[PDB]
Amino acid sequence: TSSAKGIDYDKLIVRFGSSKIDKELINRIERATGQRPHHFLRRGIFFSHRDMNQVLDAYENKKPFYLYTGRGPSSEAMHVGHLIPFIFTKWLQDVFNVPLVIQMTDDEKYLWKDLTLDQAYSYAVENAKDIIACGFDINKTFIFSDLDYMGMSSGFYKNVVKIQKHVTFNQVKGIFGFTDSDCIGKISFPAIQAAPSFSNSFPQIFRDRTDIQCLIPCAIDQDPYFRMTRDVAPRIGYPKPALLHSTFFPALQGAQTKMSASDPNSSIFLTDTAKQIKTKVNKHAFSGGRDTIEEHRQFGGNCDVDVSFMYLTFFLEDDDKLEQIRKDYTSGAMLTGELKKALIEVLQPLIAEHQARRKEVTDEIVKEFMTPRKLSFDFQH
Amino acid sequence: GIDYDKLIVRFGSSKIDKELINRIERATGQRPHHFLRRGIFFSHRDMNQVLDAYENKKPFYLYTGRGPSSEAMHVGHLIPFIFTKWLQDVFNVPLVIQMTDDEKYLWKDLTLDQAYSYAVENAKDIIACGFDINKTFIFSDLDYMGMSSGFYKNVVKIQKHVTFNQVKGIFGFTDSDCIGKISFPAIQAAPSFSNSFPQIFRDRTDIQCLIPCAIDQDPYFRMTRDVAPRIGYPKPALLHSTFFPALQGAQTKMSASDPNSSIFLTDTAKQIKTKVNKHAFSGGRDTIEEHRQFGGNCDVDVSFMYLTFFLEDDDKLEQIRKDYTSGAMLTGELKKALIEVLQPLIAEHQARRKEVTDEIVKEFMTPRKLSFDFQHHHH
Ligand SMILES: N[C@@H](Cc1c[nH]c2ccccc12)C(=O)O
Ligand SMILES: N[C@@H](Cc1c[nH]c2ccccc12)C(=O)O
Repeated sequence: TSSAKGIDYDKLIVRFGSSKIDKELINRIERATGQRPHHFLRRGIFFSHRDMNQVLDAYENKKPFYLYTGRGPSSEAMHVGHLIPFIFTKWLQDVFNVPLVIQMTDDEKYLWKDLTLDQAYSYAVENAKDIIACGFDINKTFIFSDLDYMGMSSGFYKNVVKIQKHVTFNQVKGIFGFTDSDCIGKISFPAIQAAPSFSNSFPQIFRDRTDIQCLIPCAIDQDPYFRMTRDVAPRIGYPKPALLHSTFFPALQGAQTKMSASDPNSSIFLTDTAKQIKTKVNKHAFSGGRDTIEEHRQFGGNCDVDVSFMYLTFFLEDDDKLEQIRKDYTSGAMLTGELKKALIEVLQPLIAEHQARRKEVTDEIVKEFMTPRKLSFDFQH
Repeated sequence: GIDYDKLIVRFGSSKIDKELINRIERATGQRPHHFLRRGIFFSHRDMNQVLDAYENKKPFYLYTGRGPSSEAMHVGHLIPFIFTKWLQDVFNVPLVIQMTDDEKYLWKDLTLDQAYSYAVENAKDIIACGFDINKTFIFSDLDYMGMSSGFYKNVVKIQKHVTFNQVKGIFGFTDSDCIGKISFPAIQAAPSFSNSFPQIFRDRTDIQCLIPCAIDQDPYFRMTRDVAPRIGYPKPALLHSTFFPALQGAQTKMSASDPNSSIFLTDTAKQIKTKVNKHAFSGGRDTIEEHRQFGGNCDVDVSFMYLTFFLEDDDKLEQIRKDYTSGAMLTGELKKALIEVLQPLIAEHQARRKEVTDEIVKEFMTPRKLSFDFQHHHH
């Protein structure tokens, strides 16, 4: 919350009622897939879950399940922090090889921000290109805009209504903190976000089928929506969706805040130039190192609060190379200046690569991803 | 019953006077409908705008709806539809009829399927009133919301401009109601704007809307009129109807959940006769002597009120009003008259409802272009 080393996610798990992703669960995931678990799991980035056990049972018993995650398109400007969940979702889809549903809440943002319907919709379609740039299989993923899809689904709105009937205003005032002063749109929005947790909201993909297990990978701050969804699921004859939580991507200023596009000073946008990335890291990445280089060589740095090192934790694939850096920074063998330099050498190509991928997705490609249709996945209807 | 003059002032609407009725006559070339001549449709909002438009040859459309609470519809439910069908013929305009299955699902102990099915059934009776299938689109919220490129978009726009406080004070909602109810008002509001029916008005957003309804639906539209400007749409005009009397009296409340509360559209010749005689509150005197001397009271006699809604011939209605008030006519003879009017009415409606085939209902509920052409150009 205010700790320089970030939030206490063990306390968070507790006051959230979720369960920790332990060694046991990570080994099971490895066993079930025969693949080495993604570094987000190995390193505690995706630290919490809800019913991942069930998802695994289903997967091992050849039962089907699908992925569902989303994005609030509040702007054309996305940052590196926004990529975490998507990066992991793309891994989950390749590893388990299941269909994916990605909700673009353009209506949410229209409701909450000073935006035009076309703006909101435009940001959804633009952000979709960035999501497509993460590598999702065009034949296994449906990226939809709430504004468009609501009007071209024989089952989506039906579920929204079912959910709306089972969630009182008091409940959402408690869960999300709404007040008598908010517009009725905001008050009923949670149902829109919950609805995609149920397979029959996507007839063109699951056609009336209502049992497919849903797995929702998302940043921990989205949990309240699905904590609510899980309570209503049984009440309306549907299965509870499973969750896989991720920690907040640290703001440049320090781990006590998540990177927020609101404050561009804390973000590294996917549209920043190599130069801008370098100067943002060098000038703004909070350092766990010592004040003078002499003191650094003598006492060493503190990785637990160093933002530059935390970023490496998310983007440096190689486990061994990261460890050297950790040890060398801690022993003072590596100066924060060199740590910084190392991070910049990881992000510049990360972001430049992403821009290259994004430039590749043409109007025709986006349109297809956003067209409801069968996802070359056969279900025992 | 209720003093509708004090209602007009409270609600801040306008009384339908003779000028307005004469104007409607001139604009339509028809004799104004008896509901109009007899004050059944007594209040309005902007009806003059609608007339200015029609006179200047601009277009306008009709919007009304039905809450499918049950498969059981009674004579009082037809009032706004009988009138609306008249307005459609007389002005010759496209009509949109909203079946709020979602509202009933939210408010009642029903399943989505039931609410929906009730909407389809009720739609049969609505079609039985004789609406032109080339000029009217009847839709289920549950279905249309899911296949319209403009309906949901308008709901969201409306939802952004109405706070919980607002609907709390208007509909009396509480922190305890479900979130579906808190936002439903926006759904009843949406069809007030033409671009909610892109298929029928070719994406026009400036088409004048006329909403004929029972005075108790006004709140939904006072709200709608309030937001219309805030989202660049013209506000809808209204024509209010009085409450239909409950058999037990113009004081008590009626319901589809009370077979003797009114005369249901499925009743037999015998049941109609039985109901009127046994349950129609009488404005007659306690004894025949008092009746002959001081006469009956038509202002509290439910049977007479009924005749006011269904007896077409003005002169005969007056002869009965006169004879009952003079005591010349006993309440038993009055009852007799009402029954001769109601039996053929329900009988005929039941006959036309049987002519409503599943494909007819489907065509009516199928979003499509109606037999009207609207142009919209922009480069
Ligand atoms: N509401 C989230 C986006 C979202 C919608 N559905 C989701 C499911 C999983 C994760 C995120 C989402 C936001 O504002 O960012
Ligand atoms: N809500 C009204 C039905 C309705 C919906 N839209 C309307 C428009 C005009 C008049 C009535 C309606 C009811 O419960 O009966």
